[PDB]
Amino acid sequence: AYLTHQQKVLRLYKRALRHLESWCVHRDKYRYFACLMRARFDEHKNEKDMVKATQLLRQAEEEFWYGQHPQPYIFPESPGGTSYERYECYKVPEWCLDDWHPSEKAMYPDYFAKREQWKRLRRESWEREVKQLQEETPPGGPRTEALPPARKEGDLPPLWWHIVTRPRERPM
Amino acid sequence: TGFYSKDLIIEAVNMSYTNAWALLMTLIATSLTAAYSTRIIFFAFLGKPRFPPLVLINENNPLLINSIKRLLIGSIFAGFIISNNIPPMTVPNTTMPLYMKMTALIVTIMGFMLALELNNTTYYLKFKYPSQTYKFSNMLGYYPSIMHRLPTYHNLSMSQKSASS
Amino acid sequence: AGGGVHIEPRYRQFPQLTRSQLIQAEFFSATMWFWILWRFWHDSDAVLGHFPYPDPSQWTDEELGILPDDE
Amino acid sequence: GAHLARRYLGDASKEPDPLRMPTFPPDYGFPERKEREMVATQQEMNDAQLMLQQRDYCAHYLIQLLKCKRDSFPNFLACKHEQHDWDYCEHLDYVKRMKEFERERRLLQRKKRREQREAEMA
Amino acid sequence: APPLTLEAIKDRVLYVLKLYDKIDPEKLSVNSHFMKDLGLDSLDQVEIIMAMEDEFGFEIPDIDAEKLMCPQEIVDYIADKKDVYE
Amino acid sequence: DSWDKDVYPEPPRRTPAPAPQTSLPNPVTYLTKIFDLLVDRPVTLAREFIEQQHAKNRYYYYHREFRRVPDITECEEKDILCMFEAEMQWRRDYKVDQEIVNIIQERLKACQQREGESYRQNCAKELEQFTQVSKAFQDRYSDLGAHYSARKCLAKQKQRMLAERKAAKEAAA
Amino acid sequence: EPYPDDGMGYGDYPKLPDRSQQERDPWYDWDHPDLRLNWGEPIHWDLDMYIRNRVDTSPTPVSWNTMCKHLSGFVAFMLFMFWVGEIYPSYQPVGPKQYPYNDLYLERGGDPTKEPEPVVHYEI
Amino acid sequence: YRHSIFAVTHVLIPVWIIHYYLKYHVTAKPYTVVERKPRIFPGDTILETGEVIPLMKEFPDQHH
Amino acid sequence: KRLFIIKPSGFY
Amino acid sequence: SFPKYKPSRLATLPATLDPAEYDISPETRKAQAERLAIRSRLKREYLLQYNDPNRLGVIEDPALIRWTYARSANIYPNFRPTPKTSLLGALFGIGPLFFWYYVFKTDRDKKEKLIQEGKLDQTFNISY
Amino acid sequence: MLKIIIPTTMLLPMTWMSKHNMIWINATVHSLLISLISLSLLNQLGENSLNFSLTFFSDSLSAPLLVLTTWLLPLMLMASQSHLSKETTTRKKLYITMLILLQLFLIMTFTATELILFYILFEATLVPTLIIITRWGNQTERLNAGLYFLFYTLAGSLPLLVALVYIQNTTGSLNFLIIHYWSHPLSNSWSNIFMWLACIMAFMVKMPLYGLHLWLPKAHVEAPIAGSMVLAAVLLKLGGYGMMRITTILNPLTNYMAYPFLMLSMWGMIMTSSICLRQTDLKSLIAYSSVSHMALVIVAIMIQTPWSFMGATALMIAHGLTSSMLFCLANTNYERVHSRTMILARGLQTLLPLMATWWLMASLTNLALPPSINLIGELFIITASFSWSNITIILMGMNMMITALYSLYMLITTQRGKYTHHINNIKASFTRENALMALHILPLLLLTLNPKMILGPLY
Repeated sequence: AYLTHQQKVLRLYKRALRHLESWCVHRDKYRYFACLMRARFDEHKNEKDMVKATQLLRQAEEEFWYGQHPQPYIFPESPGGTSYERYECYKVPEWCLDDWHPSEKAMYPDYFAKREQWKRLRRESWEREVKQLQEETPPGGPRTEALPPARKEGDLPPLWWHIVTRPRERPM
Repeated sequence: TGFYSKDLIIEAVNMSYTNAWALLMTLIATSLTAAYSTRIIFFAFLGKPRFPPLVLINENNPLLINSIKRLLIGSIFAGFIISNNIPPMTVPNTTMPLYMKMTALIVTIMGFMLALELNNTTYYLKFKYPSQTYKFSNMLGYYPSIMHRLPTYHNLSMSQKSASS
Repeated sequence: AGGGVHIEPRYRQFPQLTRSQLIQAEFFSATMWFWILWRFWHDSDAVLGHFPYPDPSQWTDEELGILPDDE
Repeated sequence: GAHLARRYLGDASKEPDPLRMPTFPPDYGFPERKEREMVATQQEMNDAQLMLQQRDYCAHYLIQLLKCKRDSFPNFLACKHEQHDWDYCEHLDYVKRMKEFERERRLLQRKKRREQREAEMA
Repeated sequence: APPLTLEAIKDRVLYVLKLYDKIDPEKLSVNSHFMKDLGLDSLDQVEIIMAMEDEFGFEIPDIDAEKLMCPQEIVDYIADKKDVYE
Repeated sequence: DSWDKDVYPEPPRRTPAPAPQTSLPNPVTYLTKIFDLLVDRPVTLAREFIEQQHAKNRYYYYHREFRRVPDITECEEKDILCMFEAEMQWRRDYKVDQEIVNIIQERLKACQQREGESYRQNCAKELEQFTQVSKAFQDRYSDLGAHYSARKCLAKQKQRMLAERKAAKEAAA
Repeated sequence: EPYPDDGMGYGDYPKLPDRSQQERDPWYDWDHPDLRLNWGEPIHWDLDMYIRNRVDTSPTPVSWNTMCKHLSGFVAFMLFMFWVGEIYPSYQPVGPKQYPYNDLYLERGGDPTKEPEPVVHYEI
Repeated sequence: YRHSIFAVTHVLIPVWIIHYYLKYHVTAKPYTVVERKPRIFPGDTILETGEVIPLMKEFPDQHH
Repeated sequence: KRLFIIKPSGFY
Repeated sequence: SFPKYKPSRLATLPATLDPAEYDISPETRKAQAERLAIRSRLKREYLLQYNDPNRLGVIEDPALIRWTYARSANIYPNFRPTPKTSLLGALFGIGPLFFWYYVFKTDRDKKEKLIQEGKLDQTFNISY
Repeated sequence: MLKIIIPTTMLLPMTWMSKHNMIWINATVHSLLISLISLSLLNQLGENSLNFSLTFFSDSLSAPLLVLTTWLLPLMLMASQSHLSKETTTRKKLYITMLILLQLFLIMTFTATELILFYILFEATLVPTLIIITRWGNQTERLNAGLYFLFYTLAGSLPLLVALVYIQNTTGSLNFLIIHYWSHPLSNSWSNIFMWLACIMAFMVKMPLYGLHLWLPKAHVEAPIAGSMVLAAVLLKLGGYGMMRITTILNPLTNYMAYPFLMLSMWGMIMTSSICLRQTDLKSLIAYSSVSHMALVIVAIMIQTPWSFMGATALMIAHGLTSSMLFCLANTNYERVHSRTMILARGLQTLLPLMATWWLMASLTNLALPPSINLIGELFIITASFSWSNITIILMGMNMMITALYSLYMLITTQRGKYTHHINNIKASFTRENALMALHILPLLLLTLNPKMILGPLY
């Protein structure tokens, strides 16, 4: 629903360290200025009341915005990177295998036997997990996007199919 | 290879009846090309490894080596071969002052040295927030930030609000 | 890994090198430097210019057609 | 160059105008002024297919160089005396243009001098 | 490119940790809780997460990183993200 | 060849004979000998075979002769038959005029390419001929519009001739 | 909050913050990951203009007005200095380049019948 | 074998067709292939007629 | 190791 | 402090620079919780249909249909002729038409005047 | 023309007397055979027209249009037989009958030697078209679309009827040849101004002129696929063909009467191209793009140059083929997801590769990429307009820029990106759909080899 004060301080710590790393580049210089930055964060580590702690956070965020690197380093496969979402053109959904011609499938008998096993699993487990979702969701509906584990032997975690069978990160 | 065109180009632009500002700008850009070549070499090749620890460096492939080799031999000898085999399609600049003859070399050397001085400073244990000139250069003069947001927004907003609705 | 494991990856260490890459890089850098040296030896004029730049101030008014101020 | 500073941040009426010079008659103070000679005929320049801007007063060296370049193929290294002869002729032509510029300037300064002295007495 | 095994992920995760001065290598375990067993705080955990990100060359989002309180959860996360099953 | 030399002129072709001033062999001559061996001779043989087939199956086609009919100036107003024949003749004449202009532009383009760097002086005759024929074509057929006709062309000519006669009379004064 | 009732036909359609899709959280698990949209949630009236292929409203390091001032000042300064260099051109201390045959009167296309006014150069 | 088959099927047959096309169809019409005439220098002997181009007049003898 | 690659039907 | 960042329509205020993120009331917490609950209800409804083995087709989305209806068919039922709409309609519908008519008419009258006095050269204009 | 008209008429008895399951086979086979026969009309003469009888004639303007119509009928039949598979035998035969009636009316419309006969045949096309739209359309909006299309067309057409009979009473003939050969200049008076408006407005609303176009999005969107195909491909061209025919009696009044229409179309091509940038309905976007190309045709006809008429003819042919292709491509996705919303089904290139290739070809032709005949027509019109006034290059360049933007935007949004997660019913492309796209695209590109076949009688 919201981020706690600790969470926001940690996010700013990580972001400021990464932009410091983008500015410093060399590892020794980054280590030195990173320890200095950690000292800055440790100065007010135990602050009595949260009003001035939040004011410190506001001042730190204004400083970060002023001093941020215009182009920080971005991991290539992370959002905004040079390889970000490069592999979506290969992520074919698993339902396309049903529309294969019977002569395409016959080249892969063992795989499609295993696929029928998984399909039978999914078909069989579906009803007892909609049930568990009903028996676990309080009146008024869900309050958080969290999902339960399977609670009894033989059952599968509800709504598991598209998480478990999702396309690989390097499919094709 | 670049000496048999670019150096003559600088010689011709220095010797012509030209816009003075354009002459100054092309000379300054001739310094800046040495500057950014210095940046590439200094950060990619010099110094210490800054890449993840799992070292996968492997340039031993015949396709890579051979294609880069062919264009390397081109980059070394192609200017001399083509300059001496085409006929003279111009008149040459045979007489210019010595400070004008070495202008291109002098400006590229200046760019090399100044970029080397600035790049070496990044090793110092000092940290300063960027200047506004750095911000103008790094964010590309803010040309994409302005011209990819303002005209497109107004065009699309009009295309809905006034054109369609 | 798979097929083609001539260069085995290393962890936190300088990569394995082959003789051919080092020899070719050395040869071609030497080739570029030899070409520059040889061409400079044979074509200094392309860098320093061929003909002297004249000095206009040294030209006599008779060689230039400037009569004394009483003509 | 220094001429640019002398004309722009100085007295431009003492400095030649590159668009309009020469503004003094070519026989002023130049008795027995000799007209430049052409070697290459117009037809020779035509069938040598010289570029029009290449058809200057040194074009005969250009024609010699072109002929020798064609007759030395594939020895693109030979025919190097011819290139130097053409280059030296072009250099002499450029010194002629420098001489004309300097004569223009030394006649403009002297024009100003003569009018100034005439106006000094009256 | 070489594939990634579960053992390789565990080995490198422990490797990075053993080079952290705040952790005792002879007390470090794959089940050692960073807060409880090793006595760290969450700023140390943030630094541990960034060390993992630099080690494996990819980013762990802050919503997910703040839950990796144990080396084993770190290797589980990397294995899930990299589709390694071994 | 089939085309007539007068309609499509070309200057007498003048090539310099080879004047080698070197001892290194000319690669072009050997690359042309190999061309003549592997390329020219087989296609040349393939053409003798084919023109030998065409020689024993010889047959003809003819150019279509149209006689002249009265033009639109001879048509009584609303005489639909005479107007139809005159209008067809005028459209045919218009197409032939377009092809005349096309021939002259062909000459101009050929001269520009052929003369090399000296085209500006060496192609004065073709530029002049294009100027003349394009002026005449412009006077005949410009500004008529998509729905042109012999009537509109004749009205334009009469406007031009009235202007010309009035200009001559006022110049005489 | 609906759009104001000004006769433009918005009706009761909610007026959502005018924020581009590029400003949405990329680490969240959207039902539509590319559009960064969730099923059933209200779609902004301007969705097809604020898609990531299109107009971006994302916060910038430098504020918008300052970028406009710096870019406009750069362009204006360049234009002005180009005009100044046009009225203050750079050139070499040489007289005009000389060509024979009346500055190539025929070679440049002069009329071969009309005699050109002689253009004579002199051995200085 | 690979290179000879490739050479004939990708170079020799296409060059055969192109040479036939140009030699017997394209150049059977005027001004289709028009070649810029060769430069002619003093001294030159013209192949067609056999004439010798006159040599240039004596150079004014500039000496370097 | 070879994996099954999921692609749409190319048959039609 | 440091030079302030000024938000704009095309370069907006970042969340970390927004003062409201730092003065959070209990009612703001309740609003955030209710937003999370609405989002979770919609997510659960979508995921139930999504993961259903015996669903084939497209999960119909009421938000999408509402969006496409508001942009096409709801506009004229809710348009009113007001001073703003009438001024804008006159300016954007009729303004460009007469502007371009004036521009083109002026250009063509100048051209025709040149033609009448023969001051426009058309030496090689035989294609029109 | 009877060797074309009578076989088409024979499609009706054959359709009604064939087995229930041989309907599509028989209609397709024999409509393709009729289209083969119509190709012989492309043998035209340099000066005269092909004057068969007193009542039908053919020239280089109408022959490509006739070929386009006869070609469109079989493609219609292939497009229809999917969504009409569950229909009754009698109702399928009625749909085929409507299509045959439309083709027969169009064939006689393009060859009618007399202006009033052309008027009746061009008005007759309303009836089967309206029937198709309102009976076999999918949405409740088809009824209002039918009313808009009907009454826009009729409000245009009735004053044309009055003007035509007045012209026949004063001139004595409505025969096209007589009208050309006995052409009188049109004086400058209110009487002649309103005669011009009456002669022009029906073709104006048919094309349609920007500002008179509001029926077209409704009609081309609500209609079934074959209806959209004909409406975009041949029915819009009735206005251009009729305008080209009737402008021979409107000079020199067209010199200044065209200014409001030239301004309207030159700015409305910009306006409707911009509208395409924001259309959320794929079929509506395709319908809106027809307005811009037809605005170009309007300008070309209104400036009355040989190059403008050549460009207008080529552009009409190319737009017919391309717009029908685009409608078919949108319909293939509609038949899978049962919706026309464009961002519903994204990332389709990784599910339907050859259909994505067809989409790219259609977008490229809508782009007017050279040397396609779309580009030939557009470029000829642009050059004629530049001669008309140099300032026209600003607006036409803007229009081609915006056209590129929206064409490639449609391509990117439908074909590229990530596929929609919950759409699991994108079955592989049928042979029929691929053949439909191929039969749209192959003759379009072959025309580039012989462009004079579609350059009209002013070539």
